[PDB]
Amino acid sequence: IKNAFYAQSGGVTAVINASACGVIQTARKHPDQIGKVYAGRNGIIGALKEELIDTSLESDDAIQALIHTPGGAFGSCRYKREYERLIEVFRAHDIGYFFYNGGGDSQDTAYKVSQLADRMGYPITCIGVPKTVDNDLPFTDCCPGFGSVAKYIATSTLEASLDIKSMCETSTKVFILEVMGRHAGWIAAAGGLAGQSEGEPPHVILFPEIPFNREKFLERVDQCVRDYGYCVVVASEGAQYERFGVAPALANMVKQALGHKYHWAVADYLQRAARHIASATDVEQAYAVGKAAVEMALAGKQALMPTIVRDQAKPYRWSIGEANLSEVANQEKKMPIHYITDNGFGITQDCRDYLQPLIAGESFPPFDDGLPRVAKLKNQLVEKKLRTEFEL
Amino acid sequence: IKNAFYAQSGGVTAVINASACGVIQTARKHPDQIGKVYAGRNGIIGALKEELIDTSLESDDAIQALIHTPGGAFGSCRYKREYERLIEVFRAHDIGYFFYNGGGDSQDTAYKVSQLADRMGYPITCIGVPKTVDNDLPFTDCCPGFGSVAKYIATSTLEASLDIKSMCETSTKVFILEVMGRHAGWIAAAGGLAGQSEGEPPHVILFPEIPFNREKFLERVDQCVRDYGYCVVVASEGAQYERFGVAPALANMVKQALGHKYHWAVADYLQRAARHIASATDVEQAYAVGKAAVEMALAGKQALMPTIVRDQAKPYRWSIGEANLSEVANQEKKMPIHYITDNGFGITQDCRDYLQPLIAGESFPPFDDGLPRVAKLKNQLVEKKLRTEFEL
Ligand code: NA
Ligand code: NA
Repeated sequence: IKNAFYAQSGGVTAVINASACGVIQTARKHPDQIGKVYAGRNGIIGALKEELIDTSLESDDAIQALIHTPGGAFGSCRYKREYERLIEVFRAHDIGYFFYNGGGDSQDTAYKVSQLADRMGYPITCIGVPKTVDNDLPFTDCCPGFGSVAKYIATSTLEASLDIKSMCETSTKVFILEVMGRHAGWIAAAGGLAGQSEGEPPHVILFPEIPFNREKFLERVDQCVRDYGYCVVVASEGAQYERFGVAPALANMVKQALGHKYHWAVADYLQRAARHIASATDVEQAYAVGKAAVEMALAGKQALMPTIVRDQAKPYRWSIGEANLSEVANQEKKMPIHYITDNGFGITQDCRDYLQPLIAGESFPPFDDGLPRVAKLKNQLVEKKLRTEFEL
Repeated sequence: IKNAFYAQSGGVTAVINASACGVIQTARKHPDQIGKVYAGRNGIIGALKEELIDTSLESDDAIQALIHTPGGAFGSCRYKREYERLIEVFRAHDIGYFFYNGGGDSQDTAYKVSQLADRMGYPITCIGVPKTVDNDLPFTDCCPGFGSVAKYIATSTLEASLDIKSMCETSTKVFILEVMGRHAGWIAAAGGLAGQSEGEPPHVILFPEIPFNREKFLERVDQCVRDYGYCVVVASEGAQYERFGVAPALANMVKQALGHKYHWAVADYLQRAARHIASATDVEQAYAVGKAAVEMALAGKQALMPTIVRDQAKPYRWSIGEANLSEVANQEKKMPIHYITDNGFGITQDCRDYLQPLIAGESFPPFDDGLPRVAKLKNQLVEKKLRTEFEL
C-alpha cells in the first residue's frame, strides 16, 4: 500500500493541472512513504479499465510544466462492482493512496471508496482535491479554477467595453457576452469587477439566481444606451425564468424591441482554458490543495478534502484547511442573494470584497515562439495485470 | 500651420492606441516644429463637427498609458464640402499636420485632403498611419493590429484544443471557433500556428478564399475525430461558397451528419481587444509607424503612409518604409493561395514563415488590482470657432 493514484474528474480547468503538479511534486518528496504516482487515463475510467499512467517516468521538468498548462494532462471524464473494481485494481498495483481531484460528485465517490476499502479489508487513504470553475463546492473560500475564469471574464469584459465605448456613437451600442454558469452566477458576477461605479461596464449582469424579467431588462439596456451611449451585458448560459444560445436571444430582444445595433460573443471553453491570464492566487491555491492532500495522507489523516480558508478579508490572507468528504456531497454552495444588487442586474459591494482578491496577481506561463509553453508528457501505461473489465 | 490633427478610423484595435502614443509622444519631442496635437473626437466626425480634443492637456503618464490600452482612446467611426469643411476647421485652428490612422479608405481620404489643401492655397502635410486587423493593406509587411489578433487566435486555439483533447473520449469531440475575417483569411490562418504537424490542432481552417465544400468538410472532420479522437475547426465569419453565425451552422452540419457532440465559441470583439496577450512585435510596430509619420512630416515629406518592411525573414528583422497614399487605395492585399494547403483546410509552410514572427514576444500591460491598467484621459475640447456644421 505504497503507490498512489491520482485522477481528474469533471470539466477540466486552466489550473487543474497545477493541482496535479502540487500533488505529484510533493509525493516525489517522500520516497520513503509513497512510491510511484499513477494517473488514471481519462479519469477513473482509467482505473476501471486498468489504464494506469506511470507518472514516475516523467522528468521533473515536464511535471513542473503542469502548473502553466491548461486542461487535464492525463485526461478526464464525466463518468459517475465499479467501486469493487476500483479496489481490485488499486491493491493489484499496491495503491494505498487515492487522490481524487474534482467537483462534488468526485468528493463523494472518493469517500465511498474509502468506506468499501475498509469493509473489504483494504484500507486506502482517500483525500479529495477541490476543483470547480462553478465555485459551488462547500466548506471552502473559493474553488480552484474559478479565480482564473473570473479574471478572464473581468478582463474580457473590460477590454470589449473599451472597444464598444470607442464607437458607440456611430456603430454598435449593445454588446452581449455569454459566459459559463448554469445554476450558479459566480462566473457572471466576476464580470462586474470590470466597472466599479454606476454607468460604467458591465451595465447588466444576468444571474441564473435572478429570474429574467424581459421588460426590466429591455428598459435597463435602453436606458443605458441613451445615458452612457452604449450598454454591455454579461449573461450566463443559465439565464432562466421560473432558459434563454443566450447571447443571440437577447440580442434579438434588444433589436426587435429597441432597434439598437448589437454584437455578441460566446467564450465557451475559452474562459476555462485561458491559462494565459490565469489568476496567480488561483494557480497558487490550485497547487497548495494538491500539496496539502498529499500531506494530510502522509500525516495518516483520512477521507478529507483540502480547503482554502480566508484568514483575512482585508489584505486578503489564506491557507489550507480540511473538510470531511462525507459531508461535501449533499451540500453545495449557493451564491448569497445579498451579493446581487436590488436592480437584479448588478454585483454588490459585499460581492466585490469576496471576489477581487481571488483574481489578484498574474501568473503568465512561459512563452515559446509566440505561444504559451505546454507540458508534453510521455503518459506511458503500466503493464496490465487483471483480466479486462467492461463499464456501464 | 503648426498644430497637428490626429484621428482614428474604422474598427479599433488592441494596439491602435499604441500608434496614437507613437505619434503623440514624438510630436511633443519637437515643440519648435509642432504645437498642440489635437485629436478628432470619434474620428474625422470630430473635425467635421469641430469637436477637437486638446491632447496637450494630457499628462505624459496618461499618454504613456496609451500603449497598453485597447480600443480608440479618442473614439473612432466608420464614416466615409466635407473635404472643404475639414480644411476650414484645420486652418481655423492652425493645423498644418494631418495624421490619419486607419485602413485603406482612410489613407485615400488623407491623400485627397492633401490635394484640396493645395488647391485651396492651404497646404497641410498629411501622413497616414496604417491600421488593420484584417491585414489587407498594401505596400507593407503586416498591418498594425493583426499581429496581436493572430497571437490571440493562435493562443485561444491552442488552449481550447488542449481542453477538448482532455475529454474527447467521453464528452465533446468537435470544437468550432469562429473568428473575424470577412473577405480575407489572414486571421483564420493565424489559428494554424497552434499546431505544427498533421493530426494536431487546428485540423480544419475555413478560409474565405476557399469555397466551402460541405462534403469535403464533413468528411475531414469525421476522419479526424476517429483518427485523433477529436477535431477543432477555426472558421472565419467569411466562410462562403461562390455565406455560412457560422459557428453554429457548421456545428449543426456535423451533428445531423456525423452525430458527434460539438461545442463552439464566437470571440467577436474579444479578439481585437485582447491587449492582455498582444504581440510585442505588433505593439512595437504600432508605435513605430506613429513615430515615423510624425518624422516624415518633420522632414517635410508629403502624402505618405509609413510601412513595415521585412529586412530579413530568417531571424525576422523589420523597419519603417514609405508608401504613396495616392496608390494605397485601389490596391489591396489579398492572401496568396500558395499559403493554403491543397486540402484547402490548412496553412502551408510559406504561411508559417510569414506569420510566426509577427506574433513574437509578449507585451503584457501593467496590471492594477487584478485587471489591466487603462489610459484615463481628460479628452477636453478646445473652444469652438466656426458656426456649426451638419453631416450626411
Ligand atoms: Na463538473
Ligand atoms: Na475598417
